[PDB]
Amino acid sequence: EMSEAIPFMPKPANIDSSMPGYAGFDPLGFTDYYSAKWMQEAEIKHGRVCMLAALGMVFPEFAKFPQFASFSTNPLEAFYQVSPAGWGQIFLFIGVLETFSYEKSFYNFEGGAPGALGFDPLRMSSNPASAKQYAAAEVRNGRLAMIGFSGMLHHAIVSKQGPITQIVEQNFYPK
Amino acid sequence: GFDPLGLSTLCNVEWLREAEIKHCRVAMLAAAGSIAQDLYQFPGVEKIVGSAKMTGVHDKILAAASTGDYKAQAMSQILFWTSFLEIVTLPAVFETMNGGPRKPGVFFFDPLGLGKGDKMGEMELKEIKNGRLAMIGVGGMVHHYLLTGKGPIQFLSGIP
Amino acid sequence: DVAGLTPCGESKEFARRLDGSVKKLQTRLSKYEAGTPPALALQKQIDKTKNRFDRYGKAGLLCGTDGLPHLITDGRWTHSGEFVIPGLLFLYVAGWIGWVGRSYVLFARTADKPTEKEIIIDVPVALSFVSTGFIWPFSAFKEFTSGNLIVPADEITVSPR
Amino acid sequence: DNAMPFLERPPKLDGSLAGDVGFDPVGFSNYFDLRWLRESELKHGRVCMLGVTGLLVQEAVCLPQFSNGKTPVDDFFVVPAAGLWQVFFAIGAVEFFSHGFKLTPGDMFSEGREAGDFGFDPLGCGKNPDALARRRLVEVKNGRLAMIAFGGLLHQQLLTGQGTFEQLANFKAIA
Amino acid sequence: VKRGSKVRILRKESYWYQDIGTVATIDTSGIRYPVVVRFEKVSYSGVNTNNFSLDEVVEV
Ligand code: CLA
Ligand code: CLA
Ligand code: CLA
Ligand code: CLA
Ligand SMILES: CC1=C(C#C/C(C)=C/C=C/C(C)=C/C=C/C=C(C)/C=C/C=C(\C)C#CC2=C(C)C[C@@H](O)CC2(C)C)C(C)(C)C[C@H](O)C1
Ligand SMILES: CC1=C(C#C/C(C)=C/C=C/C(C)=C/C=C/C=C(C)/C=C/C=C(\C)C#CC2=C(C)C[C@@H](O)CC2(C)C)C(C)(C)C[C@H](O)C1
Ligand SMILES: CC1=C(C#C/C(C)=C/C=C/C(C)=C/C=C/C=C(C)/C=C/C=C(\C)C#CC2=C(C)C[C@@H](O)CC2(C)C)C(C)(C)C[C@H](O)C1
Ligand SMILES: CCCCCCCCCCCCO[C@@H]1O[C@H](CO)[C@@H](O[C@H]2O[C@H](CO)[C@@H](O)[C@H](O)[C@H]2O)[C@H](O)[C@H]1O
Repeated sequence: EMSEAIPFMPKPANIDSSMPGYAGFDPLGFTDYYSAKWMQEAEIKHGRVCMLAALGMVFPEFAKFPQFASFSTNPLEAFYQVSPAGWGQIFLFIGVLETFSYEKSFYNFEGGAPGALGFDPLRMSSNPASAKQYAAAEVRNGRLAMIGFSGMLHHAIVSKQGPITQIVEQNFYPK
Repeated sequence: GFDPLGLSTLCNVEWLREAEIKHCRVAMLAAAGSIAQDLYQFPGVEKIVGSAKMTGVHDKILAAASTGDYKAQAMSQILFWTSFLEIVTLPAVFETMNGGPRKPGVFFFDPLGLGKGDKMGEMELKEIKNGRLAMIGVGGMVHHYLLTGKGPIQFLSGIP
Repeated sequence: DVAGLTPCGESKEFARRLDGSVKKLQTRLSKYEAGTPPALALQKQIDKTKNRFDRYGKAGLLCGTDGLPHLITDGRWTHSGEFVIPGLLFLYVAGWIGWVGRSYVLFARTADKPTEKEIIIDVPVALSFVSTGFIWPFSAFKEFTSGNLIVPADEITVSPR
Repeated sequence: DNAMPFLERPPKLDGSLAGDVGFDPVGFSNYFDLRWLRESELKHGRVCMLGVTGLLVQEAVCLPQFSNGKTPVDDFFVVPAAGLWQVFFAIGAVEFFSHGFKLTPGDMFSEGREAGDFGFDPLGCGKNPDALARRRLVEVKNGRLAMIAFGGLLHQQLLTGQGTFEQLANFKAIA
Repeated sequence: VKRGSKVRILRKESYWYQDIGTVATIDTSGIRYPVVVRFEKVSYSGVNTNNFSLDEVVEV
């Protein structure tokens, strides 16, 4: 058996086609040492955080909330312009959301599917084909958003602006 | 059967049901109170409030209370008694969730026993529908005041 | 600048360090004739001293009140060439030496007399190992995750308590 | 016949679809679903038929509540932004309801849907079968023609800046 | 155990506690420590052999 992503290497033993974003890609064998299901929960949660984060790096280029209308469009400056009461409320809300994941992992670890936090209000994924397409699409858009946010962050460090402003002004290289 | 956004999957149905009935009753009081405030004015209030309408009365009485005025502590007193009532009826909403005998919204408050006399198979739905309207109507009333100084009767009477 | 320090290119005490260091050499040069080997040697030293001070002045080092260059090591990127980048170079060489020595010790265990391989080194095999060290981070991490770097606690001899 | 006689006929292009002249040189339908590709071809075609009608009409007609651009492509830039956003979401709502909320290649055809079909015949023009077959081929060819024609009209209107009919009545070569 | 087998020592006061030796012979008499085990490391005394009881020795 051989890896599909890397055709000359053997298949990583602890990943499987059942997992939505499977490509056979584990060259440094993290799953041979760590739990494959813990890695999947971590990958899915990192992906959701980076999906929101990539949208958040781009969105105040277009429009800002009226309260923060004076705040900067470079996100790394708007990070410090927010008051600590605001960041405390953000941290508390994320903490409330993370209680459900703290209860999912560490207590009923083996009951369910990775990333299944019981959040399906619009009742999608009922159709099996739709469920497959959405599972793989969530994984791939999460990975893409991870790469995209990492880029956009370091670009905001170099050019002291946001993504769109940087592109429009063609500030593509260190001045 | 109205729940298109599936928000009852995101919380306990019992907590949501009691919260809905409480919102409906409080809003019933707010909507009825605003219409009554225009129609009738309890004695003496015209010197403390002038001619301020629904939301303006809150800010103006609390402005007078922000000075040391004895005759302006209505807001603190209503806040106190509603807070006291919510503190002592607080274990009820946790008993319902724990599987308790009492249903959402029932405090067994039937002095006249009008609900107890006839079978109460409709008065429940009467309250729920009237209160759902009361919430939306309060919303209307407050934001229309926030645009035009008219109250219930003034805004309904003409058409700006 | 950082921590109340002064860039060495405009600190006046760095300038006095350079001037005193050159006067110390010139008074020794004043006792020799022009084409002699001691005169040539001292002039080479004067040029070397001037070159060192000039280079330090234009390098972004931060002199103190003493006028001696100071190193900032808190992690800021404007001063990464003073500890962070030399440190990355060190850890690469040190991890290379460790990975290569470990690979030879594991080879020597599978030998006819394992203790003869360590006082009389198999130089072709040991040079084969010294060449492999250039990709030690990947080789050592793959070694770790494949359960071949760390041995379990029950194959290790311990004291009674 | 074969559209490109020197090339071998593509293996998946049987004559069952209308408009089939055996023209797939690059190599699609050997990688993608022909059902999806045919749905994309009819969708592109109908949008471009409506687009060519819109370009010709907007050169003459203008609603009283809207300003008038220099060209029908400049008509986009004088209609209020909120109007464009309402049109975008109305088209999105139609796309959601017509496909039954299955829009991805993976799930769009899990209900045995027929490519290009949305059950739309109020006038009953497709009541007759043989007439329906002829109108299928007519549709695919008029859609292909409007695709090329829309490309031409839009780029010439951008270049000259003088419409379509006023351009023809005042033809001026590149100098 | 058997002769020529590899064993993990479980005597906590052994020099070779939790290391592997090889079984030399096994006595059949009423011996308290009938299993003879040889090791490749020498102890602090320079001995590389020792007697152990079955309970003290586990096969690997
Ligand atoms: C549900 C039915 C409905 C309703 C009530 C409206 C209401 C409105 N439309 Mg219409 N519209 C609809 C469906 C509807 N639209 C559909 C289905 C289409 C496409 C076929 C359009 C295409 C359309 C165009 C092309 C234009 C409008 C415009 C307008 C607004 C003008 C207000 C103004 O000038 O200052 C308001 C000024 C603002 C800056 C505030 C922004 C406008 C708010 C947000 C409108 C909200 C409408 C709401 C989201 C419903 C749309 C749902 C969506 C699926 C279409 C008005 C509120 C005009 C407009 O907005 O110009 C400004 C305009 O040019 N509409
Ligand atoms: C959310 C509800 C709400 C709020 C915050 C206010 C707040 C206010 N009102 Mg309005 N009001 C309300 C409801 C409300 N009212 C209702 C329901 C009515 C009767 C229809 C009125 C009639 C009213 C008048 C006529 C006047 C005010 C005035 C005022 C102000 C001074 C307080 C006062 O004298 O109230 C007086 C309010 C009452 C006497 C109504 C009490 C009704 C209670 C709650 C019914 C309870 C029935 C039931 C048996 C209890 C069940 C208990 C169970 C839960 C255990 C203050 C801003 C005065 C003011 O400054 O206006 C300019 C004024 O003149 N209000
Ligand atoms: C290449 C062989 C090698 C390897 C991989 C290690 C690895 C380690 N040693 Mg050991 N060590 C070695 C040789 C080696 N040592 C030798 C030869 C000596 C005798 C001087 C020691 C004496 C020693 C002590 C006293 C300590 C360690 C400690 C450690 C650990 C932390 C790193 C450190 O503190 O370095 C420290 C390194 C030294 C003190 C000496 C290293 C001497 C040279 C530079 C390395 C040997 C080169 C070797 C000849 C390679 C030839 C390769 C060729 C045949 C291909 C780590 C487990 C420490 C520990 O237990 O921490 C948890 C500790 O306290 N080591
Ligand atoms: C069918 C698609 C097509 C389209 C849309 C265009 C579009 C254009 N061509 Mg291109 N062209 C095409 C096919 C096409 N060409 C082909 C197949 C060739 C052969 C390789 C050329 C060779 C060509 C050259 C060499 C030039 C253009 C130029 C132009 C521009 C003319 C703009 C203008 O004002 O002219 C208005 C002009 C007319 C309406 C007159 C057209 C009549 C011509 C002169 C007759 C030529 C007949 C010819 C012998 C036919 C033999 C065919 C065979 C050799 C392939 C425009 C961008 C010109 C350009 O870019 O200038 C800036 C230019 O100099 N074209
Ligand atoms: C969960 C769920 C539902 C839901 C939901 C929600 C809220 C879903 C949210 C989904 C989101 C926000 C997805 C966003 C993904 C962003 C990506 C992939 C961006 C990548 C950026 C890139 C690649 C880049 C870049 C860049 C680089 C680095 C350099 C730059 O100079 C330029 C450039 C821009 C090119 C609902 C509510 C319907 C109910 C349902 O029952 C269950
Ligand atoms: C429970 C119980 C007891 C009790 C009790 C109590 C306190 C009973 C009270 C019941 C109440 C207070 C009912 C009030 C409902 C108000 C509604 C539905 C208004 C909707 C407004 C709308 C739609 C509007 C509007 C519009 C207008 C006109 C104005 C515009 O500017 C705005 C707008 C255009 C939006 C008793 C003592 C009987 C014993 C019994 O044993 C148990
Ligand atoms: C489906 C359905 C129905 C329907 C329907 C509908 C809406 C049908 C709509 C049909 C339409 C709008 C067809 C439009 C076709 C346009 C074409 C082929 C392009 C022509 C231009 C060319 C070639 C050109 C050009 C040019 C270029 C590029 C540049 C210029 O400088 C020069 C030049 C001008 C020469 C109904 C409701 C009837 C009922 C039915 O039961 C079901
Ligand atoms: C589309 C790219 C996809 C992946 C890109 C991610 C890049 C990964 C990190 C690479 C860092 C980019 O590399 C960085 O940019 C350019 C590339 O010459 C250099 O910038 C330099 O050359 C450019 C190009 O003319 C000059 O305009 C600029 O004034 C000069 O500083 C920087 O010195 C270098 O630090």
